[PDB]
Amino acid sequence: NDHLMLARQLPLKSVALILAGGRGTRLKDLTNKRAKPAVHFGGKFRIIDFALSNCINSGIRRMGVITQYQSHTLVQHIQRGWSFFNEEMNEFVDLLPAQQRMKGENWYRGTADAVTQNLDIIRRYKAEYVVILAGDHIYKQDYSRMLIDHVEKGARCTVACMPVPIEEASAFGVMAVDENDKIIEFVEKPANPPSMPNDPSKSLASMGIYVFDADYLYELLEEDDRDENSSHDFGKDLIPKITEAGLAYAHPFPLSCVQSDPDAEPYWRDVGTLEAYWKANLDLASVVPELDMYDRNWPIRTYNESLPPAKFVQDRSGSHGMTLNSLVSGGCVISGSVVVQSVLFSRVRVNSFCNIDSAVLLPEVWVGRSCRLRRCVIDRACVIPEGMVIGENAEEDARRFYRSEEGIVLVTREMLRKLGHKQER
Amino acid sequence: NDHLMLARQLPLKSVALILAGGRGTRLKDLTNKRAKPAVHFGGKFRIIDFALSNCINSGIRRMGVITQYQSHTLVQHIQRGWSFFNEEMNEFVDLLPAQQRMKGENWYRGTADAVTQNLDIIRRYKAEYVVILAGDHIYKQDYSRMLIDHVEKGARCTVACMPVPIEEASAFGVMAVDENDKIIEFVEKPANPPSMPNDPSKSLASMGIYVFDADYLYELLEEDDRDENSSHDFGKDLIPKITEAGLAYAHPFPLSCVQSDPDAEPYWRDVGTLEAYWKANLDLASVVPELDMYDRNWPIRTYNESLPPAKFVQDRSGSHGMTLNSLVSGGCVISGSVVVQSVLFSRVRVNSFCNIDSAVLLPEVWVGRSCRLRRCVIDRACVIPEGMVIGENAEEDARRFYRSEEGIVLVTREMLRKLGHKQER
Amino acid sequence: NDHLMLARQLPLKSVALILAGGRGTRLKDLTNKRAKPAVHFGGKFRIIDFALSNCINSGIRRMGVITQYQSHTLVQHIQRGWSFFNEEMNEFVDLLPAQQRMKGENWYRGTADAVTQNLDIIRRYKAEYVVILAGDHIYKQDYSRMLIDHVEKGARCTVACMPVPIEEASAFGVMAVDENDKIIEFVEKPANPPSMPNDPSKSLASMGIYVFDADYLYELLEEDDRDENSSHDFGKDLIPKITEAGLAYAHPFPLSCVQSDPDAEPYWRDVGTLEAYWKANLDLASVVPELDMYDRNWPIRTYNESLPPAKFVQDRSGSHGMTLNSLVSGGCVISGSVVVQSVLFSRVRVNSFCNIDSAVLLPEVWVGRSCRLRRCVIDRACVIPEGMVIGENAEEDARRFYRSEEGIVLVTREMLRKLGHKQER
Amino acid sequence: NDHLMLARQLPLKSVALILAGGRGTRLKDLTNKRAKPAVHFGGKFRIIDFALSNCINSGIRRMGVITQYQSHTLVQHIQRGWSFFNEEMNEFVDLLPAQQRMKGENWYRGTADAVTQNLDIIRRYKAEYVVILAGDHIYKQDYSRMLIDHVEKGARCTVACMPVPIEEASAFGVMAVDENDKIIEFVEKPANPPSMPNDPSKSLASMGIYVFDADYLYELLEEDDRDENSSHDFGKDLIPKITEAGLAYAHPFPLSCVQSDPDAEPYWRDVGTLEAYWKANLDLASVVPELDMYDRNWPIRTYNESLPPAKFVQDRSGSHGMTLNSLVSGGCVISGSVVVQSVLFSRVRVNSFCNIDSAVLLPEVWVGRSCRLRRCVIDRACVIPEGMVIGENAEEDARRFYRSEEGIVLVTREMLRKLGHKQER
Ligand SMILES: Nc1ncnc2c1ncn2[C@@H]1O[C@H](COP(=O)(O)O)[C@@H](O)[C@H]1O
Ligand SMILES: Nc1ncnc2c1ncn2[C@@H]1O[C@H](COP(=O)(O)O)[C@@H](O)[C@H]1O
Ligand SMILES: Nc1ncnc2c1ncn2[C@@H]1O[C@H](COP(=O)(O)O)[C@@H](O)[C@H]1O
Ligand SMILES: Nc1ncnc2c1ncn2[C@@H]1O[C@H](COP(=O)(O)O)[C@@H](O)[C@H]1O
Repeated sequence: NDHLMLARQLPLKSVALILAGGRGTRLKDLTNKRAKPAVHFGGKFRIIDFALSNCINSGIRRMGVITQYQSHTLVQHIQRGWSFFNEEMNEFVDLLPAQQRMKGENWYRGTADAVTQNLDIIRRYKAEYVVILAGDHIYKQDYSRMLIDHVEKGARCTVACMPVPIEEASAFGVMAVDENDKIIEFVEKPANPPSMPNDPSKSLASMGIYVFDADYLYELLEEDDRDENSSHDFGKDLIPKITEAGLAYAHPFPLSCVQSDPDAEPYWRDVGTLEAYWKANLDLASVVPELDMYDRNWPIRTYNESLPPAKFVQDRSGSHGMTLNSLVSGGCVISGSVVVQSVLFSRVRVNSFCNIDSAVLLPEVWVGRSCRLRRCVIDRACVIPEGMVIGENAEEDARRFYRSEEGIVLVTREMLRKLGHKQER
Repeated sequence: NDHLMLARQLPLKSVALILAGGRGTRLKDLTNKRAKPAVHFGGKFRIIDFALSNCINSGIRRMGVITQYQSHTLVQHIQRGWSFFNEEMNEFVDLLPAQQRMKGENWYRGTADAVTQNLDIIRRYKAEYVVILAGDHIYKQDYSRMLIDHVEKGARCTVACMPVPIEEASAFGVMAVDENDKIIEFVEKPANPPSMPNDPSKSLASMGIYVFDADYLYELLEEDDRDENSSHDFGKDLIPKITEAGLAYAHPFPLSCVQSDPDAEPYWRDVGTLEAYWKANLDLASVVPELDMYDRNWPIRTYNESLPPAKFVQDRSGSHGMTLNSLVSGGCVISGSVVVQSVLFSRVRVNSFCNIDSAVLLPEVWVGRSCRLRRCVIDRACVIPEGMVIGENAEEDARRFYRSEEGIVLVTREMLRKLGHKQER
Repeated sequence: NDHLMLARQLPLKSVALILAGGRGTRLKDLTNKRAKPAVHFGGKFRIIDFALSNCINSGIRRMGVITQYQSHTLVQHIQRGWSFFNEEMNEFVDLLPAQQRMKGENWYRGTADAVTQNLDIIRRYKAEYVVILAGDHIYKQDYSRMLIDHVEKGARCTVACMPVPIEEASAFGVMAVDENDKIIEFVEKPANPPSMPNDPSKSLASMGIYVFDADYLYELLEEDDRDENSSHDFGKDLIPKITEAGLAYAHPFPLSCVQSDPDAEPYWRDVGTLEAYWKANLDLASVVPELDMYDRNWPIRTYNESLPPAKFVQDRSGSHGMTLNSLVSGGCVISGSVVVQSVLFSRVRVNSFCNIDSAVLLPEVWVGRSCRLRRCVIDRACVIPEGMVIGENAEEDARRFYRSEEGIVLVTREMLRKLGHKQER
Repeated sequence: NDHLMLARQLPLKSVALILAGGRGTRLKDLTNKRAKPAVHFGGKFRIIDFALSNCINSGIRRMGVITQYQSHTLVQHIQRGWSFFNEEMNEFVDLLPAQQRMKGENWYRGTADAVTQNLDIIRRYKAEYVVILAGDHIYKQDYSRMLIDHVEKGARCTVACMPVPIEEASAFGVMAVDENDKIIEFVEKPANPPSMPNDPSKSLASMGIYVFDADYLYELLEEDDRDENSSHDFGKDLIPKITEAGLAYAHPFPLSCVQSDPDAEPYWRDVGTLEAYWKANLDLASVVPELDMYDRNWPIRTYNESLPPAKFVQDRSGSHGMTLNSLVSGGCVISGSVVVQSVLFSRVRVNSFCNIDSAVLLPEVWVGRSCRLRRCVIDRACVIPEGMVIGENAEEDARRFYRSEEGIVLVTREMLRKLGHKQER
């Protein structure tokens, strides 16, 4: 079903649904006061700016952001950086938190029980192709090249699949395909992830990116919402049901990936645990980042906050401040200290004589005089006191703060407030 | 404490808090799928555009909209018509729905238990004067003339009071004042509303508009949040506590009312029941409205939706359509029918041979051919079928639809869908 | 050169250039204080909302509006209704008025000498396909179906051509094509428009819509800007030069026309004279308009001004107001008068006892008591006095106001101010 | 005439008029392709963001920006950073370039002949107090404390005056006042600036900030526009005329100045010559700036451009980059070089082995490998080639580029393009 203009008409006949939804329990306390899509990233972004700017640059300007857990920061972010739309041009970012009445009802029992509470609003959009996006993930995808591959194949559901190492394939949806990219066997979060054919060390995993014939989705959820043994989830209940009827195809991600270096492999990081969050940000600080953010053909839209330039000033002794492979966003004030392999977000104040190495300083952090920081994640608005040392004694950082098994430290206000340090600057 | 520039500095040192909050159980099914602040009004407004445009024109550009019950329409309305702000100029409309975690917690136990869940966010605003607005009400108030009268008197709390007939004074907060506008006796929602001195037929009632010294509010809620017998409400728990310490003054509303005819009385309608909602809209349709909306010195900001002009066309027989004291907003298409004392909102389609009298047609209503409508409220998207008659047989309109004691009919999709009529045009 | 995704990539590689430019000397005094693209139309639109909303809905979000003559209203309109863009997403509406220095230089000698003054700014956009739009015209075109037909054919320039009656073909660019849609003979504004083959009563006319290979445009203007005998115009100088090299193809407009009734003919009105301006607006007032503006698949974006609903009130005698095939936009206040086949724009006040027939009342017009209006165009802010009669005595309307040869009257403030009538309400 | 609420009503009854207007011929080639109000400043600002954010924070939300010379950048900047207004709330930034018709007329003969061409538009605003702002100047003023001092005194015109050294008082309007702040003697740009009484080394100078009774301004310009010997300027023609009638008062700037350190003197820099432009930017780079831009009670609004964080990377040799009292805005990429006392604007790329000292690098500058820069101003988009040396040989920098008498160098593309260096990266 190939036509000259089909590539431009299908995004307009389409509607995206971001399951901002729940959290990552594996992100520890990075999330205790926010949703995982609203975790900061990149010096100025949040994670949901990746699953939203790919809808825009793919022509999909009708989005539906499903928010349940700690969404105040998320909703405020959509309000301030994603509310430039005009509903008359057939474009909008509708927020669909669970509707509360009688004071204790409607709380979204599953991933697919959140698209069923809102199934009277989504019909009104009159959409033929429903993209189902997990927006707690980081990528650069073109969903107007996955929609075609969906329309050429004559598919009803189209799961974006990409291979990953079998070691981490127990956290995603492993499938198995054929010569025509038809899903034969799908199993969600196995304990023994089956390998690919010819690639024993890797498994063909679902990314959480389903494209759906809308006439099939509505008839599949209402045919699923009445099920008493269902767990109400896309992976755990529906995609096996579609697969077992043979109506589920697989769309390889390398085809519909936007990357500035065609020789490279596609970039996917779901920032699962704490360690991959830290490792994902500092990749932007290296010399050749795996993720291009100086790209003008696929830009990422965010809250363009008004901040003054990054100021570097002399310390108390009149000396210089040295920097090496670091990002200093706007608002920062670094008073003559050494910053290495670091990422400083907005409004980070760093007083004199500090040493900062492989750190990520989320916004409004105040580092006090003579602090040493190594392999850490400093949370929002943390007021680090004077002479604090972090990342040199693992036995003394595990009983103060949180310390992952790989050596990454996390600092929060509650962790610092419990040691007596006042966090009200 | 009078200074030359005090009238301009206090709104900037101020923060408004709209308790969009719960519903009006007395509005019947007008509200079953929306909050009372999001009830439509005026052809193009919602009720919360009144409690928000008075903050803007009073200089208060920092608002806090507390939303709990059926807020999807409300939040979408704030997003599309109240998201032109820039957070750098010290201005914003923050939405503060209850934060949900663990799937069944944090549901706002009272009016004053919603400003206590959010008391870690409001401290961050660093506001000295907290205006506490009930935003389910209709008025034109200047809160930079109530803030001064609060600062001149040296008050800690300042309740906007206005007299109302003793008949309807059992639904508001009746107080009693002295020569210096100090509250002596406050009682919330009495069964026998005490009268005023010298005006036995009227009672001095609270409007739900408290101005607070912020250093006193925070210390009053935390001193109240620990109370086990409290009901967590401003009227029912706190304002008596302030009153009994003698720190509560009364600010007359006629002083800080914006009205284009100084000879008139101040305009306050809380659209309590169904009958006062209908009566309040048609007041705009009369020749001399009590509420001026063609006023340019105190304009009301709303979702400026892009709609085509109001089209009037000839009916099936080539005849004319007559109109008398009516409002026809944009999008409407009236095919040669008689419309009298009516208010038609956006996108109301009225086919031929209809007769419409003292009606209010909320948006996207479709009236079919040969319909007669008298003293009714047609809800959103109601698809009235052909030959329907409403408002001529009270015994036949009470057992089909809802009919108030005063004779006002209300029509909803669920009422029409239950009689077999398909509402999917 | 056909590829799966070519239909979506070419608008993003493209840049549109609207020649808002000069005026229509044939519009008489409708234009004396504005550019022809800023002439009002449709109850709420201006003409340049047609040549701009077709770029948006065609994916072309980089526009260049070239303005020279009386552009204050035009520029203010772009500012208030076309400034929702974010320059980071590769989208903008750049205004390119002639750059003034030394107080009397740089005044745009021709249509193609306005794209040559600005040829240092347009290179910076890095565009491969330059659409050249005359934006003083009314249509609904999809320029992402003309760009392909340009890329399939391997063309360098692609002129959108559509047939018109030979009677009015002396005002457009008549061409002649072959079996492959190659322009053979082009002549601009002939005195004897050549006819089509097989259609002696019609001529194949240029619409003023050129698509250009950018590498060819820049090399064609700089190769033309040095010409001393050139008149610096697209039609009169360049398109013959391209044609005579055989690099100019013709793109039929019926292919790339957006119309809701496929059985109909394409809609093109350049509102040439006064009579076609009046006739073009009232077409929207008829029962079946030739131009669909209740279309949601190709909406027109404009200045969504905040106006109250259209109010109809009783006259001084308590009587009704009748309407027949008319458009009443927002702000209007019609006090019980008869309005027929009319178009009332925003904020038109019509006092009692008026009779209005086949009129067009541009905004902020005040009609006084007992006025009769027939076949007229009332300009902006005209304060028609009491008892004025228009359109019943042609000999008495030609020596007061302007009256076309076909019987259309035009009323301006200067025409009314010269008869003594004060126009300062 | 003192009333409780007068401080808040007068800005709303007011209208500001920024004379963005002509250029500074003394800024040399900084301006050759832009107006002086659009000169960059501060890392991210332009100069007209100072004369506009003081209207906003002073409550004056109706501005009129008069633009004549090279306004493409200025108008584009107003469009993208000052077009968040809604005309219904009585707020706007109207652009008033001279209206062009017949191709060579209407070119604004003087400063006060630009408010007379536009005197039919300004009457429509219905403003009582017209602030007349020169917007090519840098300050932090509160015009709602100058308007009162104007209304208390019962003045007709109110000139903001502040003392400056008699050495530079030949470029401003020197006046002389009395005990009641009444102007006695005004003379514009004298050759021998008269001194103050008791301060022989300083002169009481006009800042170009006139507040006017609107009923007097309109009657003063029309009474001046007919004068054949007038030069059509506020200083040179009108203010002497008002002064000689005794209707002109003087408003001291230290009263209505917003400064975070009350012990300091008011900040006024008109960035007259090249040397004061350079000296004015680096003041922001010092440790204690004279101009506070980290102030939240009087923020400056600008084009909040979306730029990535400031990246510092290692040079070709793996080494560190050192910084000392510098501002690095967003977009910059500094590859391991030394930056001192500098100001880098957006998108400045600095390759390896550079040395940059007391420089100002306007946006999109590319510094090549092994460059030494000292006491310079690098203009927009300058592509400095490899091994260039600037600021070490004054005899070799005066015959290449422009070099002021005080030692400041200025680098432009035309200066670099004339030495053969290609500026097309
Ligand atoms: N300056 C601050 N100090 C303390 N908490 C903050 C600050 N800014 C934001 N927060 C809170 O930090 C939590 C996470 O917000 P965010 O980091 O924006 O996702 C929320 O509870 C915010 O209200
Ligand atoms: N065209 C429509 N048809 C049916 N329901 C609608 C329509 N538009 C809005 N609604 C719903 O009507 C309820 C009230 O919305 P509102 O009238 O906008 O407050 C909500 O549940 C909306 O989703
Ligand atoms: N209410 C009004 N009264 C008189 N002239 C106006 C009014 N509104 C706009 N204009 C002027 O009418 C001319 C045409 O403006 P427009 O009709 O908006 O293109 C311009 O000179 C405007 O400044
Ligand atoms: N990247 C660039 N390269 C060359 N010229 C530019 C660039 N950006 C802006 N300009 C021009 O530089 C002049 C000054 O612009 P601005 O610096 O923005 O005031 C104008 O003629 C602009 O069009």
